Amino acid sequence: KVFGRCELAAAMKRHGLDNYRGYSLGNWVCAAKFESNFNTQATNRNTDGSTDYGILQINSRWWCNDGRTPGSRNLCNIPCSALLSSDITASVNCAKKIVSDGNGMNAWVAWRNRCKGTDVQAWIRGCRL
Ligand code: NA
Repeated sequence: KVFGRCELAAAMKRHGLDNYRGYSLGNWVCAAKFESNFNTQATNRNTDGSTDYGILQINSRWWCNDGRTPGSRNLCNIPCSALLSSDITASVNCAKKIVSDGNGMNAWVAWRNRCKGTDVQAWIRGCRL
């Protein structure tokens, strides 16, 4: 599913991402924009042979099982395919674990490079939340 910006904002808020670990909703929407362009089905291969899955490009190196990332962990205890569903519940639950790991949203390199320090409130502008 390709979410609308305000559609994804509402879904993230419903699932308790708004101000989770102190990150405002706009941070999460900005991260999803640059990770996936709001596409739940987004997959990208990393140089290390790990793969990033779903709206928040969660990495098989640590967080989900895809069976093809040698030496990897599955800390969200989920198949990486569950991160591609039209229902973002699994992505959000796993994102809560990632952002709690000690480096906050710096875990998402595209958040650090493209959202951090910017006017992230713009991403929820005009949304009925
Ligand atoms: Na894994």
